[PDB]
Amino acid sequence: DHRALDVATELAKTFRVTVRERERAGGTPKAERDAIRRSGLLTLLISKERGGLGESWPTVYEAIAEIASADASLGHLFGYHFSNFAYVDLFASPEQKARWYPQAVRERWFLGNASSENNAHVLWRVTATPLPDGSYEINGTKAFCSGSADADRLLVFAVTSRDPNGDGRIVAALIPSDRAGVQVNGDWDSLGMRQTDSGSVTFSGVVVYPDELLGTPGQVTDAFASGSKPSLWTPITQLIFTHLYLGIARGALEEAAHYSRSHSRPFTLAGVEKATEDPYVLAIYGEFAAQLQVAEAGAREVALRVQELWERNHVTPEQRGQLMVQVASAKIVATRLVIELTSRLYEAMGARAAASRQFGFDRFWRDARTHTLHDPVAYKIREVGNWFLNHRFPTPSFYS
Amino acid sequence: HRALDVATELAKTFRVTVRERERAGGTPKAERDAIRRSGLLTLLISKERGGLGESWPTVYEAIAEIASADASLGHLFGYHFSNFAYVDLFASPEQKARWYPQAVRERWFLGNASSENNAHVLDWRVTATPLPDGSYEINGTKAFCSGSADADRLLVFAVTSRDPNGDGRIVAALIPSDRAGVQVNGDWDSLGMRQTDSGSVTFSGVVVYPDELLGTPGQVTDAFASGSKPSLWTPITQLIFTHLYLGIARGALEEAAHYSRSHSRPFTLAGVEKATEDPYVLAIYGEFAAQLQVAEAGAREVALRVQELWERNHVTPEQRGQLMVQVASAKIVATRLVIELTSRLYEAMGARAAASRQFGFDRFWRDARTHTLHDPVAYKIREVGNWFLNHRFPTPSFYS
Amino acid sequence: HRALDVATELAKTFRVTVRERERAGGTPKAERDAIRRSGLLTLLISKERGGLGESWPTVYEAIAEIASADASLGHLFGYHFSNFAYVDLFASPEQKARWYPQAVRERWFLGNASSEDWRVTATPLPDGSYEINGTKAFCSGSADADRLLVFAVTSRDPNGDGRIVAALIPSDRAGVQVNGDWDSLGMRQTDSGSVTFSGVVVYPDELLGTPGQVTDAFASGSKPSLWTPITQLIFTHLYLGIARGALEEAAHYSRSHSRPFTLAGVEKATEDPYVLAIYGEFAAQLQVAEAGAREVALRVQELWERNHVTPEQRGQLMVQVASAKIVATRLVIELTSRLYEAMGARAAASRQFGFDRFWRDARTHTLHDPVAYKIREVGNWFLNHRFPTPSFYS
Amino acid sequence: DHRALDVATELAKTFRVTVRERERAGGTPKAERDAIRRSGLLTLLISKERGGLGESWPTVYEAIAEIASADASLGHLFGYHFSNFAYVDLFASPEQKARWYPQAVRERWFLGNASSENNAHVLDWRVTATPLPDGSYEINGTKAFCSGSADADRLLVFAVTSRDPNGDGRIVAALIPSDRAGVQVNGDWDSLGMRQTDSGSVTFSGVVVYPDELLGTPGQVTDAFASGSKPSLWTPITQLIFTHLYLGIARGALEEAAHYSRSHSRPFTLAGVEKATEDPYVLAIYGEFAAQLQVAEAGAREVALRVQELWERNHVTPEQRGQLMVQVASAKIVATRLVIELTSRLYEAMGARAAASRQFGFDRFWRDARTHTLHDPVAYKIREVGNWFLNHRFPTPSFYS
Ligand SMILES: Cc1cc2nc3c(=O)[nH]c(=O)nc-3n(C[C@H](O)[C@H](O)[C@H](O)COP(=O)(O)O)c2cc1C
Ligand SMILES: Cc1cc2nc3c(=O)[nH]c(=O)nc-3n(C[C@H](O)[C@H](O)[C@H](O)COP(=O)(O)O)c2cc1C
Ligand SMILES: Cc1cc2nc3c(=O)[nH]c(=O)nc-3n(C[C@H](O)[C@H](O)[C@H](O)COP(=O)(O)O)c2cc1C
Ligand SMILES: Cc1cc2nc3c(=O)[nH]c(=O)nc-3n(C[C@H](O)[C@H](O)[C@H](O)COP(=O)(O)O)c2cc1C
Ligand SMILES: c1ccc2[nH]ccc2c1
Ligand SMILES: c1ccc2[nH]ccc2c1
Repeated sequence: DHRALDVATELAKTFRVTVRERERAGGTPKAERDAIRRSGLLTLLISKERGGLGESWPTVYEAIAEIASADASLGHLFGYHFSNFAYVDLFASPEQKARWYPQAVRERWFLGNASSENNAHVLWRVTATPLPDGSYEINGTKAFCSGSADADRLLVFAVTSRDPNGDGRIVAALIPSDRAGVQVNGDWDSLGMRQTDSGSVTFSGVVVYPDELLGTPGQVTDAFASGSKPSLWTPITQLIFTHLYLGIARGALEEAAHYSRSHSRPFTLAGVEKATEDPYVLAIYGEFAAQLQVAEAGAREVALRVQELWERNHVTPEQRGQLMVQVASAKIVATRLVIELTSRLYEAMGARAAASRQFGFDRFWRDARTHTLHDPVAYKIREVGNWFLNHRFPTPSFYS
Repeated sequence: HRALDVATELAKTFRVTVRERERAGGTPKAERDAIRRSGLLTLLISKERGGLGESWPTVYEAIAEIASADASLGHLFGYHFSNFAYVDLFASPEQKARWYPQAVRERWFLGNASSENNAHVLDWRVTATPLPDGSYEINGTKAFCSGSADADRLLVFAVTSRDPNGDGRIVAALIPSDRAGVQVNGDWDSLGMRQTDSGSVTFSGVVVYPDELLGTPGQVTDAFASGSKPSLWTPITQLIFTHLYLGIARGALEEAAHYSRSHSRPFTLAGVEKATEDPYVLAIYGEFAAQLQVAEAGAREVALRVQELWERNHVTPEQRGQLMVQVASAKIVATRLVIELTSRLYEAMGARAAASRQFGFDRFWRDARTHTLHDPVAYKIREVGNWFLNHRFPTPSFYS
Repeated sequence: HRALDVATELAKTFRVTVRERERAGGTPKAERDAIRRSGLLTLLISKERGGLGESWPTVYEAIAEIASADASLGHLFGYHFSNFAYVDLFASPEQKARWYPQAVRERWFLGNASSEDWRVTATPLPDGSYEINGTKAFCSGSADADRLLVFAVTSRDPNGDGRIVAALIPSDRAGVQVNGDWDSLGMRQTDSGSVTFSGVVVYPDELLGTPGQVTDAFASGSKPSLWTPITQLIFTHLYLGIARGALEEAAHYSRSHSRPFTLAGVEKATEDPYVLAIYGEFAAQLQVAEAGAREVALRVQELWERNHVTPEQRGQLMVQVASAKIVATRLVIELTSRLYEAMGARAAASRQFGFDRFWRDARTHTLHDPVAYKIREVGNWFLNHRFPTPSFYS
Repeated sequence: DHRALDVATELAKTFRVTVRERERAGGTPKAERDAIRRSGLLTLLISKERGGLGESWPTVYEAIAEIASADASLGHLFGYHFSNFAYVDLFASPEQKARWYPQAVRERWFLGNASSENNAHVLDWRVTATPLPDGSYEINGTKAFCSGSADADRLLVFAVTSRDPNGDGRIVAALIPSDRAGVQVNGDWDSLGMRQTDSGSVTFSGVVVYPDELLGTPGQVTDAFASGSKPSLWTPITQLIFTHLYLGIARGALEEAAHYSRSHSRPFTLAGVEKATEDPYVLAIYGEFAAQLQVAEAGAREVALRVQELWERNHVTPEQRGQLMVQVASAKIVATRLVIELTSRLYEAMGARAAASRQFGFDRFWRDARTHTLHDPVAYKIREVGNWFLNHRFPTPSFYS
């Protein structure tokens, strides 16, 4: 059954037509987000009984990469939707799934999030203060709120305060984006990933109801520290990022090759008759396509392990740690590959590819160079080294 | 996992003695006999013919496992399966019905006499002269005859000469290594792969009987030029090499880390208290370990595709060509990785890992540096680039 | 050291405004006039003819300093000296006695209309003038140019078609149309669009040598073939200058804006071991590349002053220049992209930081001619003792 | 004239003829050390008065690189002689120089050293200097990595004071005869590469060191380095010696590969190549590496000239010394990466028979480079350059920075 991927391929073909002009303007890709809504693919992981497509993580990852190859901002928004959905699905009650998932199919929910902040260090000042009847009031500003614009629901994270049952506990809630007191600020103006709407969101006395809470306050800390099933969220999400990088890489390589076939001039001073026969043009394409073939094959194999563990009732700390090691290794390789490829392929195309800004090939490097900084690859490398040398699995967190 | 556990236990024994054995060079007779007794030489022979009925994924994992311990034994074992692949793809069912039970019962370890030391690799001078009964007489000298010592049979290639039906056609045969006129010269003295017995073999009036011939004269050339199933021999064999390189990489990385945990000193000049906590030491293991995880995951996917096509009655040129591209890609990546890693890991261990020659860690680089030159990775890179850029599959041959 | 101080002060003023100017593209007229007022366009004109009587080492260092502040102004400045070098190597002493004092008095900033089977023809007229027709591409510095160095191929010529002629002409000569069609990834203010020649008359006292003389000089490896190594080392210094500017600009950001990765236990970004390793690797390569380029620049000056140059001397210089360009190309391309990893996501999240200018400028200009063939040329020399075949690119 | 460099070039020619067979055996290259003695080059930095050659550091560095290109062990022994000489010259008294330097010319001294130890880390020194009467010291303990300790006319030796009323833990250095009673050169050097540098252990049992053999007072070196006084030049001088070893090895390896490619490599006729020397990828490998080598070598010449300029100054500021160390460290980083990559990757330009035939011996270049580049970790040289560039902090002077 290749139907969902055919749908994703068609969406990607449509986005390529206009990505050049859209990403320059920046702002919100409303018409494209609506196309994704009409496609149904946002419901890939909702069971058919709940109205969804009942598909699997390997299908999701393939779709992410295909869309990302055409438009990295739409690939990112799509992918982050599934990170948000993964978190919801790992913590939602049976009651929450029974009503939210049919509603997500019917209202075509495209999820956004508000998690990170811009404080002195990456570790939170957005507060959740208890109310009567079990409610909480959210106050503060979040940064890098990907897909916060035109989101139907926001996955929001806060830390308890003035809480008789414990301060500093992490609350997560799934709330309407138009809930009173929620202000999406629209201040995203980035080198690349220009249509991800990853600006700031301000919360002024925003009410969260108990039926919107994803677990009890602090449950995510307990689930991660114990390697409970929700600790799969991080390898899942980091593998989503990996697939954005491989998709950008593939898109840049294909776009460059089409330029070389149709536009490059041979370096006829050295007796080359066509650029596509030049030994150094061929070596550049061979070196990068070969690394891409291995990385994609490896990413498929890790995607299948995500699915296998996703279906288990219990995942051991060793199973989760090994997956996280495999995922981090994939992200490392994909980061280096995409950053190098999107810059060096100009050398296979020639000066005219840069002399006309409107050709727009630099979008691939700008998108990859922006996103690959999401968290430092130097510390993903350290985690894999600490694992290999010292037999220490990474400590489960939002980042590892 | 039975077969793989046997391979692991063999490797563990080989590790104890490889340092002393490979200095001397020469034939690792005791270790070859232990491989004979293991049964693993029969991995791909069907259970009906007395073999293990196993698959290429298992063979590839066993090759890498043995090579991680002793690269020469891994090579001999791996090349045995390249020789077996050729016999299987070209021999008649009647031949295999006789040979394969005999190979089980007599514990056959196959060697080959194929390449030559002439002006270029596309220039064979070992000749097959047709005799009236359908026999041939082989004359000339072969080079790089891996596993030619202590071999139960040699896979021999020659070109027809004095042939009224056409000179220059390639014939292949499977013959006893002690047949009259066969002289294994024992002149292998190399930088690495020191116990592969890849010396020269001289044929003086060597008779080949019709029931020892593999196909008809020039049939292998016809199969290559057609991209038909017997041309799978090359991607199969090139993926064997790939697994040697991944196995050496993994062995070198594990041996380095044992030294780093046990013997490396902290660089207290800079405030480090434990070498295993040094950030640059950790970054070296992390970078190489990550690349190895991705390469090993991708290699497993290509190994499954080898098994799929291996089981088909007919293979198209597009199936074979796509597989060869995937193999070539894995070989490029594995080559770069093992060459870099076996040299750079010294930087994670310190000067005394090199100042004490008897630690012997340079064996990994010597073995990898020798074997990776088998055929030029620059032209594997070209082949992948010519495919990606120009949609041309590699021209099938003994190398591509 | 005065010339270099003047260049340093020019560069300081250029850094204030480059971020806003380069976005707009077009012609940096005010900055070109500041260069005119500095006197530095006359660095290589002898004091006898009213210039500064300075050396190629000073010129190269000045180019790299200006480039580190504004790569387009560094390129325009550098190319001026490529154009000047061509004039000096092919002009008659009588031509120089007129042109160079005029260049000083009128503060000439030279431009180029050479690159484009040449579509720009020179048809001989009976007096020895030539009529030029066609459109040139990549005419760097073609706007606001006091003179253009122009190349064309003879056509309808009893004395031989396909011979290269070169001339130095006014940019407002009748029939010259500078098109302003330059909208590029980087080098955005170099005015490297096209120039259209419609029946443009070039007079005999404007011609540089005789038709085909530049080809014969290349084939001879004689002194005028120095033009290529000279110009390729100009490019090298553009790349070194961009490298240095990017590194210093990144470091400023790291000191002022980078957050530490507290989840690793890091207290300060400037103490992060991996941040420090990025700056160390790139700063170390940059030091060596800069030191090596100073030595090649001294050799340019040595041969520049000779009456005669052998093909061996020229070929050895070209190999040294090619080597420096190769190292400088790899360095600037890798550095301008990887330094983001030392600064953090917010350096890319805020487009207005504008750090991507360094990569865009370097990524654009390094494509001028393919570094893969500079590598082949050095390898063919080392392995086969064959010098590069002289051309406009080697 | 180029007389001294001509002498070095002729020495290196002769060493090349026999290095392949000599380094296999390891042990002491006595005959070659004697040829260096007869050459007079060990006196390069002794004034023409005192009988030396009155030459400069740039000449020294060029000779080191030239000899190293032919025989890395002899290049190392030669370069380390000048590191030892530099330390002596920076700390010796005027009467010590008046006696030692003519004696070094007369007796053709080839210096070695016994400095490092094999304890828990490189700061953990346990070879002790215990006071004797009349200002002498007794040395006890074992040193490791004692380069040139065999066949040495004098050993430069380092110890830490113990049971010393004038203060314990102070570093003393002395220049002593290698056959003084109680010095035992152990002959246990058996290395991957640098196999003829005699960098094994030396054991000191009751060895007497006299006051006129002490190089400054105990602890003077700590003050001179910490303060950036003139002796703090010893480290950039010596690290630049290491840099020229790597560039010498790189050049010798590149030239040996090119000889093999021209005469033994086969064309990959499968792809239509008729001559390996016209193969586009063979040419790219030689071009990449020759290009980086030219730039590294040109750069090294500039830094060598700066060494000479500061060597001649009466006082060097911390900023001048720190700039020099950063330039030296930069040169060493680039040269380290270059030699390690080149000596491995050039096999790809040569072909499989270059590895298949052990006796070709090309792996010597990698073995020598891979061994010596580990002397001190390049990762911390990189960190030191980065700390300077980002934080404007010069390296803290030490025996390594
Ligand atoms: C080939 C070689 C020669 C050396 N020669 C000396 C020497 O002459 N004097 C000295 O103090 N250290 C010498 N060293 C050692 C370094 O100063 C340092 O002690 C050593 O490289 C650190 O070892 P480790 O990284 O295993 O901990 C030498 C090291 C090598 C590899
Ligand atoms: C920024 C830039 C400036 C250039 N300036 C000049 C110039 O002033 N004069 C000239 O003859 N060529 C100039 N070129 C010409 C390059 O040689 C040419 O664009 C390149 O070789 C074409 O590569 P392609 O045909 O594969 O696209 C310039 C190129 C670039 C990228
Ligand atoms: C393109 C982009 C999208 C991001 N999206 C999210 C997001 O959806 N949710 C989130 O919590 N953080 C998001 N982040 C934040 C990063 O995880 C992290 O906060 C940031 O890289 C820190 O910046 P620094 O390295 O300068 O300190 C995003 C970052 C980037 C660059
Ligand atoms: C360690 C090693 C083992 C080899 N074993 C075989 C072999 O068993 N059969 C064969 O036909 N060629 C073998 N080869 C040789 C390659 O097929 C090929 O002939 C090689 O490229 C030598 O050529 P070169 O020196 O020109 O690069 C081997 C090569 C090496 C380095
Ligand atoms: C190259 C050519 C022919 C061969 N037969 C077995 C191996 C092998 C390698
Ligand atoms: C550390 C201490 C003293 C030394 N003398 C020569 C090298 C060296 C290293």
